[PDB]
This record gives sequence, structure tokens and C-alpha cells, in this order.
Amino acid sequence: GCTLSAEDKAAVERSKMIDRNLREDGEKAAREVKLLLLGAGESGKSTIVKQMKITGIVETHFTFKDLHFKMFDVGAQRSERKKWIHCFEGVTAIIFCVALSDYDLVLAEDEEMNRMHESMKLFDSICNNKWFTDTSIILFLNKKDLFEEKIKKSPLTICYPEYAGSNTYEEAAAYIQCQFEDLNKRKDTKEIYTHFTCSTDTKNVQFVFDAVTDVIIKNNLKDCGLF
Amino acid sequence: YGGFLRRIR
Amino acid sequence: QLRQEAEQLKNQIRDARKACADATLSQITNNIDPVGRIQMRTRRTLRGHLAKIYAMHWGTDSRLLVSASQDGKLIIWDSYTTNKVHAIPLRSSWVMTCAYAPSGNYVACGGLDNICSIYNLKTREGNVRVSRELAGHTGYLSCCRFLDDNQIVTSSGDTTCALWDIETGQQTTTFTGHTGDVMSLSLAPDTRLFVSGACDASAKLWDVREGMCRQTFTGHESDINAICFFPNGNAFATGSDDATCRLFDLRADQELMTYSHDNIICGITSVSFSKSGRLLLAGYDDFNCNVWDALKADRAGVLAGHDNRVSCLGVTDDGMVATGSWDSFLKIW
Amino acid sequence: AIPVIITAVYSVVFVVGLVGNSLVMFVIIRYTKMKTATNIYIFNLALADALVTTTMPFQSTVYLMNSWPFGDVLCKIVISIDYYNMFTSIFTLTMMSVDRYIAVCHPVKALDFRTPLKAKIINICIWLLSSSVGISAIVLGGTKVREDVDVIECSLQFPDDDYSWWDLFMKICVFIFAFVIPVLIIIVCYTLMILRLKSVRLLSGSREKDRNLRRITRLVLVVVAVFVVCWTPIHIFILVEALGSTSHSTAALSSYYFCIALGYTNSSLNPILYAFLDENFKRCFR
Amino acid sequence: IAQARKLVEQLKMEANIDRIKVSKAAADLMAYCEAHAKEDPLLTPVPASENPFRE
Ligand SMILES: CC1(C)CC(=O)C2=C(C1)OC1=C(C(=O)CC(C)(C)C1)C2c1ccc(-c2cccc(Cl)c2)o1
Ligand SMILES: CC(C)CCC[C@@H](C)[C@H]1CC[C@H]2[C@@H]3CC=C4C[C@@H](O)CC[C@]4(C)[C@H]3CC[C@]12C
Ligand SMILES: CC(C)CCC[C@@H](C)[C@H]1CC[C@H]2[C@@H]3CC=C4C[C@@H](O)CC[C@]4(C)[C@H]3CC[C@]12C
Repeated sequence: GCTLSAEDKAAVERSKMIDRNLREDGEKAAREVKLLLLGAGESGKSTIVKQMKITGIVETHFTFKDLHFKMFDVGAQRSERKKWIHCFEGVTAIIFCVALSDYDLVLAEDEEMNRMHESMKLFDSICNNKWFTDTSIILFLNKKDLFEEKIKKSPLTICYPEYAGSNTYEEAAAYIQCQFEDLNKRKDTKEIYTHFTCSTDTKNVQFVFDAVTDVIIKNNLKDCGLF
Repeated sequence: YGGFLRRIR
Repeated sequence: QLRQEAEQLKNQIRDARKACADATLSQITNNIDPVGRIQMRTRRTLRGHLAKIYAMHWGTDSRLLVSASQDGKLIIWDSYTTNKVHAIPLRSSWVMTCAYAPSGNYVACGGLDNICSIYNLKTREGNVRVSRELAGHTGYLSCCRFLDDNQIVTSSGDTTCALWDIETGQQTTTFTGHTGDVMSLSLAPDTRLFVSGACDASAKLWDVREGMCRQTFTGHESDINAICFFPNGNAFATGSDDATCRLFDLRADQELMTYSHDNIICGITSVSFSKSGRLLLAGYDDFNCNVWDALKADRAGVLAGHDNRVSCLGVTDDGMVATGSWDSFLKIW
Repeated sequence: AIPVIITAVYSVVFVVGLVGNSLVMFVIIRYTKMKTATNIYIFNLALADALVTTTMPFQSTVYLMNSWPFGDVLCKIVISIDYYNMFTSIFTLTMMSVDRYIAVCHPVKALDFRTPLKAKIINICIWLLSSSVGISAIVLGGTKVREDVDVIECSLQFPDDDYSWWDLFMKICVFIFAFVIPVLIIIVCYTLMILRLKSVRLLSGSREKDRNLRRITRLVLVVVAVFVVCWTPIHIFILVEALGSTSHSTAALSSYYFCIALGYTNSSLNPILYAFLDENFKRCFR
Repeated sequence: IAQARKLVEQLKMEANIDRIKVSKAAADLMAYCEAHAKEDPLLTPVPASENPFRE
């Protein structure tokens, strides 16, 4: 209107330009897929990042099949996870990495606590969290070769007496997968995509892409009102 | 549709 | 060996605290009339954030304000005309705090990047560029406030606070003693002391000049998320996850009044005072803000209108109220 | 009797369609801002359905009085509204089907296609495409008086040397571009969407999610069946009378007007199928 | 060991402090609120003439 002075109109024009830039940036940002990379450092997590690519948060951007993934690693935090875990509420997916070879390894602390049990309790606390009720989790069971070479020497029953199967690799791996998946209290809205690592080009990335595609399909279904 | 076509009646 | 000595010191401290409690604030305040029902509306609705708001801060001129969002935006709003003066992009979208300099020249931000970024607004080039970065904390940056144009005090999730020197880039003072992640920070009106609330359910009063803790306040049963100084500089209010606010006094060295309600079970994210200190505003997780009577502990008013959790709450210097919520909207009452 | 029940059916369809379309338009205008593509599509569909339903009382009056008592300009604008909004409603249905197919079967491209700006562009293109038939109905539509019967009839006027050929060609073109293409597109898109959803790990994971998939399939089948049942009879009747054989009976006239009533019932029921069944719309209303 | 000694020293420093009665603190807190009660736009609604956030 004519009420605004010469500088007021310039200020309004600047605000409109800023708003246009903001909406363009938001359109670009909402077109990208967020992956919260959790797990343990001893489990082997940097190797997965190196495979996929080819001081508190490490952000990795990579493009696969015309889809932009931003993976956020929060393994450098040494504080309470509760106070900042809600920042990733709208994350597209979680990637949880655990090492199968660490079934009998003890923690670095003086307490006799199994590393596999600590990984299981971390997965239980993350999956059964009020912020990730409908967030899909991709489970990466790493170091399958080392686990296969180690299972022939040490039985799996040392971890827990519940296991009664043979000491073969396939049965033990399936039992570990089912034990991890049984921690998912909310089996209705959340799906866990378990996948043993392949250590081969375009294998883990393809699995993550498939899970992300399923999540995007569900999001589009909700957006259309069909779901 | 069809209510505005040349009908015989 | 010396643990018994520490226990005896704690017993002496609590006995001295009990001795000084010769009366009750509620008993003394019975002679003042109630504030009444506070009714106010969202006279301004700032829109333009496409993610959850985590922090906002008013400027010293009571007109401009700064807001930080999870999409990596520091937006400077002119509250009178709803215009956007600046929209600073952030190198890290995970921002949990923001600050406005008392001179109106600089804006601070920080978060999970463990870095306090200082941006200059009065550059000759005409665009807001990064002026300084303070990467000295090993935990996430939870709060930051400007003492001056060259000094800024920050609190981190590594149970420490730090007074920095902006022109140099290195911290000049380190405040340690908390056993939990420091979540809230508040400067005194005279900028000589400050108070910090952490996850250990205790608030510590620190001296800027000396650099060591002077008083410690307990009483909360959960983590302290918010803190704010009383306008006179002698008391301060703390909000916790126990759905309770508490008013502590520095001189009395004990809690004075607890603000809570039976049906309130959600934690407090932000606390603030009015210009006169009569109203204590607090943002809650139940999508609403509560305006308590700071002397009668009565729920004087309710501010509703946010569809998500109210995260940040600020009161302008002249007393003429901004609320930022996870619904990507700012509301000025 | 029949006339009475026929006009009662016409009035019921008119009232239901008008009320539903007005309610949907009012909800979209104020309660739920048009920020998504689906909301824009629903708004355009509701507007087209309401404007088509506005035509119904004139056709009921023509059926009862057996003549057109209104002016030539009113007849022209009514015919143009009918044709234009029928085409707009059908094309909006087709584009909603294509949009949902793209969202499901092409999730990566859906990020670059389901922008509200692109939805507005698609709607503008749809309305401009229907503008051809609208302008044709404005230019050629009119009212003429027949003397040997002393009856004033409102319809599309063509040159009398080849009026029959032009009318048959126009009927064939409308039938093709309003039934054959949209029905095939809807069938293909929804079948591909359902086939893709059968392979989605989320939907088959649990019994409740299988129930949700069954509900989605039921909704899609209901939409397709409603469209087919409402639009096939009138088009088949018109084609049969245009090329098969020519006859005039009271029962034939009553069935013809009932087929027209079903064609309008399609637009009457569209708000129920597309607005009052979307989960986002239900949440916004509550 | 050293942490316990540091805690003991901090408790000794905190214990050797001057404290006042809670009655005086409450009286000063009420006095400040009553002195500035007229300068708080939130406590008393400001007429739209002086309110910069006009409709
Ligand atoms: C002319 C043309 C190029 C072709 C055409 O037939 C239509 C066009 C423009 O615009 C639209 C049409 C509508 O049916 C509705 C609307 C307005 C949203 C878009 C059609 C139309 C024709 C005549 C009226 C009308 C005349 C008077 C009053 C009211 Cl409400 C409508 O509308
Ligand atoms: C509703 C009326 C008008 C039309 C009927 C449409 C439905 C029921 C029909 C039309 C085409 C059909 C599909 C044609 C081909 C195949 C491939 C076959 O390997 C599985 C079944 C499937 C996927 C059919 C499922 C049923 C189907 C979708
Ligand atoms: C579910 C869908 C496919 C149903 C389709 C029904 C169609 C085929 C039916 C419904 C009404 C029918 C018409 C009703 C009345 C007459 C008049 C009669 O003298 C010749 C046949 C004719 C013209 C019929 C042709 C077939 C018709 C159009």
C-alpha cells in the first residue's frame, strides 16, 4: 500500500526475497533422506561409511540412484543420549551396526559385561524409544567372516545358555538375528531390515536404498491420504 | 451429460 | 577417608539452610492481592521455519529477535512488521541454542557440532558471514549468552561452562564442577555472575571474574532444562523434568517457592520473567505455556496455540512475549 | 409416478452433491490450507462437481416442461458449464489416479513431481484443455424453436447439411476422450499401484498392516467401480441411440434420464470417496 | 582419591558463606515486584495506542 514509505517497501521486498530463498531451500532439503547412524565403535562402523561413500556430529552426503542421503554419525558424543536424541525425531531411517564377532568379547571396563549384551541393550533402548516409534531400523551384522572363523573355536552358549542349536555358522547367525529382532516391542508400525554385511561394492548401499524406498513409499501413501 | 442433445419426444 | 568429612560438611550446610528458614514465602505473601486471570492473544505469528524451533532470543531494542531452527536457519525477525531482516544458513543444522548480542551486531549459535559460531551482521560487504568459531567443547553446545561484543559464555553437555574471548578464539575461563550435562545458562543483569542448570538436578552460581563456583542449589528430582535470572539479580527460577519450577535465592542460599500442579506431568523447556518479575512464564511439553504468579504460586494464565511442544520462550527487555515451538511457528503475545 | 420419482431422484442427487461439494470447498478454503498436491486436486474436483451439479435443475425442468423456457444466453452458458465441468471433473479424477500411481510406483521421481506448484500447473493445464470444449459449447450452443412441434429446444447447433455427421462425431469424440482414455488410465495406474504395494515389506509385515493394505485395495476398487457404474450406462445409451438405432418411448426416455441421473451421481459421490475417506482429511476435520 | 579431596575443598568453600533469613529475602522479592508493578506491560494490559503490536 501507499502507507509504507520508501524504505519500508524496500524492507518488505527484502523480506519477500528472503522468504523465496527459504522456501527454495526447504524444497531442496525435504528432498533428501536422513539416516541416523548408531552403533558402537568396536562394532565396526567407519568401514560401512567408507564402503558407502565409495567434532560432535559427522555428516556424510552421498548420492545413489538419483537420491541424496545425509548420514549423521553421533558416535563422538560423550554425554547423555536422552538430551539430544529427540533432534532426530523426523529422521528417515536409523542404521544400527553390530559386530557378530563380538559375541564373546568382554567390554574394556573392569566389569565382566559381554559386548554383545551391551549392543543388545543399546538396540533395545533405541528401538523402544518414544521418538522412534515409527522409524525403520536397518540392522547391519558386520564381521561375518571373523564370526564364521571364530564360531568354530568358541561355542555360542558362552553368551547365553538359551542357545541349544549346533555350532554351525548359519544357525547361530539366524539365532542372533531373531534375538535382535525380538527386542522390537512395536512390531506393527516399525519394520527392521536385518542384513549381514557383504563387503562388496553396491551391496550395503543397495539394501539401504531399498529400505529407504519402502519408507518413502509409506510417506507418500500417508501424504496422499491413502494410508 | 446427454441432457442437451437433440432428442425426439 | 575424607568422604565422612564431606558428609559432615553437607550436614552443616543443610543445618545452616534449615536455620535460616525462619519463615515461608507463602506466609509472607498472603498480604498481597492476586494477579488475576492473564489473558493475551497471538498478536504476531512469525512463519517461515520449515523445521522444529529450538531457541530464540530477543534483541536489546525490544524489536528484533533471532530464531534458530533444525533445518539450519537463523532467522532475524522484525517483530513489529513480521519481516525477515536476515536468514543466515548454518553449516550444521543441529542447533540447540542461539543468542543476540547486546549491541545488535553479532549473533551466536551452536549445537551438536560442539562449536559456537559467531556471525557478524554489520559487515561492510552487506551479507552476514561467519566471523568466529569457538571449537573448544567436547560436548554439544546447550546455551550461549553474550557478556559483551568480545566475550561470550557458553554451556556444554560435557558438564562444563566456558567464558571465551571472541577476537582471539580461545576460552579464557573454564567452569567445572557439574556432574551432569549443563542444559541452561543465565547471565546476571550486571554481567558479573551467572547461573547454570545441569542434568544433575542442581544449579550452580559462577563468578565471571574469579572463575569458580560460589553456591550450589538442589531440590529437583530430575534434569534441569531451563534457568533464568530474576530482574533484580538476586534470585533465579529453574524448570525441570519433574513438571515443577523452583525459585532459588542467592542471598538466602535456599529454595523459596515451588510452582507445580497436580495435572501437570510434563517437563519444562523454558522459563522467563516479566519486566517487573511478577509473572513467571514457562514453556511446557503439553503444547502450552503457563504464566505463574511469582509470589503466590498460582497458575495465573495459560498461553495455548502451538500444535507441538513449546521449546523456547523469551520476554522482551521493555516487557512488551515470544514463544517458539516444534510446530515451526513463532508466536508473539 | 415415474416422473415424480424421477424428479425426486434428480432433486436428491442435486441436493446431496451440492451440499457435499460446498462442504468440501469450505473445508479446503479455510480449515485446511492448500499446501499439498492432494488438497489442490480435491479442491478442483469439488469445484468441478459443484458446477456440474448446478446444471441439474435445468435438465429436470426440461424433462418436466418438455421445453426450454429460459433465454438463449442462459442455455449457452448452462451447456458450456455442463461440458466444461464434466471434462474438468473426469480429468481431475484421472490426474489424481496418476498422481497416486507416481507416488507409489515411482517414489524417487515423486519427490520431483508432487510439488504443490506442479499440482497447480497440472490443474491450470487441465482447465485450459477443457476450455476447448467450453468454447466450442459457447460458440455452437444455443436454443432453436421447432414450428411443427412448437417446442423450443436447447442444444448444440451445427450446419443442417451434415448435422447428423457432426453430432455423431462430437458424441464419439466426447465418449472416447471422457470414458475410454480415463478409464484405461485409472485401471492401469491403480492396478500397478496395488501390484507394487503387494511387494512392499511394510504392508505385509503384520496382520494389522495387511488389514491396512486390504483397506487401501477396497478403497481403490470402490473408486473404480463407482466411476464405471456411474459413467458407462449413459455413454452406452448415447452411443446406441446415435449409431445403433433410433427410437422414442416413454420407458426409453425414463431410462435415459435415469442414466443422466447416475452420471450426475458420480459427481455427487466424488466428495464422499475422495474427501470424506482420506485419512489426512479426517484428521484435519477433527 | 583426588576427586574426594576436591569435593571436600569445594564443600568447605561453600559452607563458609554468609546467609540471611528467608523472611528478608521474601520481603525484598515482594518489594521489587511492587515497586515496578506499573512498568510491566504483561502485568497490566497496555492500551492499543501505546502497544506497538497493533492489529
Ligand atoms: C469461456 C471459457 C474460455 C470457456 C468455458 O467454457 C469456461 C471458462 C472460460 O472458464 C471456466 C468455466 C467454468 O465452468 C467455471 C469457471 C469460471 C471456474 C472456469 C467455463 C465457463 C463458461 C461460462 C462460465 C460462467 C459464466 C457465468 C457464471 C459462471 Cl459461475 C460461469 O464458465
Ligand atoms: C472393475 C472392472 C470394471 C474391471 C476389472 C479390473 C480388475 C478386477 C482386473 C483388470 C485387470 C486385472 C489384472 C490383469 C493381469 C494380472 C496379472 C496376473 O499375473 C495377476 C492378476 C492381474 C494383476 C489382474 C488382477 C485383476 C485386474 C486388475
Ligand atoms: C457396470 C456397467 C458395465 C453396467 C453397464 C450397463 C449398460 C450396458 C446398460 C444399462 C442400461 C442399458 C440400456 C437401458 C435401456 C435400453 C433401451 C432398449 O430399447 C435398448 C437397450 C438400452 C439402450 C440399454 C442398453 C444397455 C444399458 C446401457
